[PDB]
Amino acid sequence: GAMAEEQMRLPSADVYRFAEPDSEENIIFEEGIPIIKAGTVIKLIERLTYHMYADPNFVRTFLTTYRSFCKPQELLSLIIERFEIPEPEPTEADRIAPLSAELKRFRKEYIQPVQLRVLNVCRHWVEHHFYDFERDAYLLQRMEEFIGTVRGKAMKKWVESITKIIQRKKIARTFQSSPPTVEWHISRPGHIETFDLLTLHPIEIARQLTLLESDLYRAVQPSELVGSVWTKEDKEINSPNLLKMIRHTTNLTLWFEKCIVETENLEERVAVVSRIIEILQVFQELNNFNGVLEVVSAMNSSPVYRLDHTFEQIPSRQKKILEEAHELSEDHYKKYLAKLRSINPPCVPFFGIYLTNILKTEEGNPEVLKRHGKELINFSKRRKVAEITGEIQQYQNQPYCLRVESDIKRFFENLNPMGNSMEKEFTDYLFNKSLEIEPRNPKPLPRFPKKYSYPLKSPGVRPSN
Repeated sequence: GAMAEEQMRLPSADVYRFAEPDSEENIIFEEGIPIIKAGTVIKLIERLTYHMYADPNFVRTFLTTYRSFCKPQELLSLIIERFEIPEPEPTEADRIAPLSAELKRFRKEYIQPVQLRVLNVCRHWVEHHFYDFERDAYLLQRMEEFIGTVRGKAMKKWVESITKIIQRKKIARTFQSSPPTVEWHISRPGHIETFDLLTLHPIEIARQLTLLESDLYRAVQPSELVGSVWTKEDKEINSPNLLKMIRHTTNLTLWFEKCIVETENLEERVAVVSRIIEILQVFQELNNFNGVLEVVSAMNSSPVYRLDHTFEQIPSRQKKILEEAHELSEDHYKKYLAKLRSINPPCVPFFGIYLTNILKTEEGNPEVLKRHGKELINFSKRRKVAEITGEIQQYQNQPYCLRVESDIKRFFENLNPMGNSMEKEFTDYLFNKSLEIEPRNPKPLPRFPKKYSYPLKSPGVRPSN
């Protein structure tokens, strides 16, 4: 009948694997274009390059998330296999001569569509995920060999499009208004040896940290966050921008804490804490939420939070600024999310919430769905992770109208509060320091000598003008 003639126009299973019929043990749909919930890798590949229509949302999401279920080498082999569609046997009259009625139909309404879909996938792959090819030379060699063997009229427009992108990527390996004057306090321009928390201008500390954190945020690719690859063995290769962002947050947070608890003299320590709150204030003015929450993290850390004698001397206005910042996180980040959505560019989003929500998604949904004793890759799980990475991306084109100061930038890039200590070791030391500088009751509060020989008064956070 009509379904048999439809199916038998497609190639048989013993000569092509991507044309078995859809069923409940190779593909499930979640509910226009149908949105795939789960399927076998062969079925995903089929739909990724489906003949009947374009599916830009599925291509995008697949190429973002596929490494969580299929290696790049495997994916390339599977799309090349998908591309090499066999033609059916001829009829008796054609064999003798050729009319080729059904064969010419098959080329037009199946082979050519599917092949154009494969090239589209190849183009999206090299354009948006070239890193796969940077990390694997043989993969690139295979792609270029494949693309250079593609023949036909329709193809050359694609083959030239793809080849130009590849060459572009091999070769690939400002201010709209006046930025404000760079601010200085005690440390003079160029006197890098005296650069420190209290000697640089707090306005400029916040500005330069904001530029640095903006660039780090903007560099994170979505695939660095898929399948929790940043917590796995090849993290340094798969998640290098992500790791740089996380490492910066750790180092800055711990450096704030170190600055505080290593200032043993009470009065000086109050000046340190106060200065850090002023930096938070400028982060808030810049909508660098990432920076705001780094300060909140340090202030709420075990070593710092317990310093009641220090916080007692912090003016009420600064306590209130710090409290409002901590409030951002309360009730599953309700105030933070509302604020993030209400502002205009530029901003730096709080990065940690993405990591937290991605990990909850990874840990809370199964890798596969089981139907009829068969395992289907859970694609909705990948799509949810991709949607969270999509939120990240929507804030990645927001440059600040701030001038870089190269020496201050370098100072923050090179922070290493931990030295040669492991983190746990260092945070235990911070807490023991906290105990030394403000002992638990009923132990008396000792006095400690001053360590700073320059004035402690802040220049404030109002810029010159």
